[PDB]
Amino acid sequence: GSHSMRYFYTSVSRPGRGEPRFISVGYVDDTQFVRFDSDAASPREEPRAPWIEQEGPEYWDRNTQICKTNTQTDRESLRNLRGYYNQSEAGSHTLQRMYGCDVGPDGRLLRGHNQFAYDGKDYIALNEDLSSWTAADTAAQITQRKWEAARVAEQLRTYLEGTCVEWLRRYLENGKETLQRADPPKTHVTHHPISDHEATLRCWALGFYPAEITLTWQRDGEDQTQDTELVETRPAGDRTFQKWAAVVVPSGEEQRYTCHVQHEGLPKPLTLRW
Amino acid sequence: IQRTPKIQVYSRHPAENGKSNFLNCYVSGFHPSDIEVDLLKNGERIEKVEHSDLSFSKDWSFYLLYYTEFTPTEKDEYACRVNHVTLSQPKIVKWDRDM
Amino acid sequence: SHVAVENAL
Repeated sequence: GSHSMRYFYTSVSRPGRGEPRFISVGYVDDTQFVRFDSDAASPREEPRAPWIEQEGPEYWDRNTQICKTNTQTDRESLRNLRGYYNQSEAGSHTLQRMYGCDVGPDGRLLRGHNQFAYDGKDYIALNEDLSSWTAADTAAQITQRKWEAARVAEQLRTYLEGTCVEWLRRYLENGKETLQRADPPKTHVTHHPISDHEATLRCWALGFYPAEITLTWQRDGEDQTQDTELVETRPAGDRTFQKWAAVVVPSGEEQRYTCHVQHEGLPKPLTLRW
Repeated sequence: IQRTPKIQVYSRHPAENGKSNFLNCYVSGFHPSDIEVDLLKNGERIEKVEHSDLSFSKDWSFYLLYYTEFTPTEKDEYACRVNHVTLSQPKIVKWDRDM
Repeated sequence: SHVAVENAL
């Protein structure tokens, strides 16, 4: 019901210090499962989740070879891009790619993705129809014409609709014990006196998966979107996530405040109070 | 076209003095990817600090988790020291068990 | 698994 697989490629040039470094990581939903680093002594795609370890030698060989080829191709791309933008050889530049599939509850492709960024900016992206491109500038229009000639869109559509979804569903089955078992947040509210006028109420959500979550404070039933401090969702380091929301209240009015937590692992939305 | 890193320092589990744990420094929203991150105990650099594999968000900004195993106490001060091209000087973020 | 298609920009 709305699962995804994503690969994230990053190449960074280092003029005068050898060839660009290529890094790849792969995710199923919010779980990283593979990595690759071209700087490694004998670069191999490596497992990063328990459920992928079972794949055989041929799986690792094939993906390692693709990663090694991509390393070289990215070096070609960086050189080409440098030329498109009339840039010198002295600067470090970055090429990023993300691609993958979202699968629906019926097991079919819901949406395919394939996009690139140069130096942190949108460069070119495969449209939702998986048959046309969106080029960000005149440089990216050169790339588009090369990729139209090479019928890249057609090849990517094939992967996204077939291979990509097939592997995602395989991973989902093999790792279903962890991937298809949402872990609801452990929640609690803390109270921190600032002075005699007021104090901070902080609502915690810990050890949840997946990352998607909603934390809000309410006074008498009205949201405090304007006076709520809401930190970015962060990794716990064990494959679960954390988040908190805080609000400043006048001493004696803590009563009027309730914290509301929504997460797919929860049977029902929680409302906490101090 | 460069983006300065957001920084969060925190523990994997709620802090219990004398209870063993993990200190986290989460850097995100930065570009380019070159970044240096150190975890500090009472001002001194901690060796044996591991980090996640480089990845990025929807807006292309990078994120990384630096972490190490540690045992908190009432007096020991912890912090994260981050250096990036967008920083004229290293930025230090102190650990606050309530955040 | 990674896409086996390869095209320089």
